[PDB]
Amino acid sequence: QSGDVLSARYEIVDTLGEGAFGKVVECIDHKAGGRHVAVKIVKNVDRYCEAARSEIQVLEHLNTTDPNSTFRCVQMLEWFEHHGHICIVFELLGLSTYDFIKENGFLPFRLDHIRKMAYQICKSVNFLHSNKLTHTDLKPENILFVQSDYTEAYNPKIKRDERTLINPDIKVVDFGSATYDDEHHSTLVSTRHYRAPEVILALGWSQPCDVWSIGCILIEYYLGFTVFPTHDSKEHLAMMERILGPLPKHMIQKTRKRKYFHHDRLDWDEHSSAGRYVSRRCKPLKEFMLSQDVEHERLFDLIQKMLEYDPAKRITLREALKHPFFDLLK
Ligand SMILES: Nc1nccc(-c2c[nH]c3c(Cl)c(Cl)ccc23)n1
Repeated sequence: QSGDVLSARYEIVDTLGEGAFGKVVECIDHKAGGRHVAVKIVKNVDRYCEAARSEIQVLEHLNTTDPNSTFRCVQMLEWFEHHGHICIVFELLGLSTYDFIKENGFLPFRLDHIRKMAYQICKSVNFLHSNKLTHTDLKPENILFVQSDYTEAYNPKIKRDERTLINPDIKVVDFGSATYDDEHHSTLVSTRHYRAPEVILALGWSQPCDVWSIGCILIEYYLGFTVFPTHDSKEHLAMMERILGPLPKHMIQKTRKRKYFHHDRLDWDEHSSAGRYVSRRCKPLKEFMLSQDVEHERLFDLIQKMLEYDPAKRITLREALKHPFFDLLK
């Protein structure tokens, strides 16, 4: 579809992203002096149409409450229909945090940049949480840099070139799954590696599932890889138990996912092949730390609080925003 024109002004010139829903494309705006925008074009299929309409309602709400994007939600500029596809026009951002990492060879982000990003992500999502919303699908692909311009220097530690962002400011995009407190809550939310245990065990969820997702994101920014390299539910839980300890008993008694359990324990053989895989790749959380200095212990203190098993006990983003890890921004 490169070369197509939407609503008589937007010429598609590139693909920015892609998904279940359809695609996001970079367009030239022939009616505003040729400067560039992003456009999400949704598939002409019911479930994606409905999500898109819902996204539009959330964006109108958010953009009216915070017209200047103080809280770092993406700004919708307009929306329209075109060959029965819903099209949402956004301010053009830069690469996703996922793509920047990949482009850098999976080198993790420096801790100073991680502090700034984490702050902005928690500030953004806390704004949602303050307005009776849960995002439900937070992940690095959905956090984008405002500008992804970088400098480059040789790093003798690693013996190769590396890219450092000029400006690490982010925005949160994709409100297609975002859910108000009083609306229907889908059975299964989130992308698997960022999915909270209440979701996996179908106990119901709310704002705390986003906090778990953020915890998972921050680990990835720090390591450059997931700690949950899995595509199977029961295995993902064995990995949790290896990194965080046993699942709380009350969660186990409440769940109807009885296939995952034997007596009141995870039905998991450590000596099986999958057992060896987990034992190889996963280890107690604090063992992933790359240094012992206090900045690192505090990041890890936050992470651990975000990866509390019981959503009732998990840290809230209002509490996260005052965590000591954030003081070097003051
Ligand atoms: N570059 C840019 N600038 C503004 C918005 C977007 C954008 C909004 N939603 C997106 C989704 Cl759901 C994906 Cl998967 C990829 C990009 C976007 N991207």
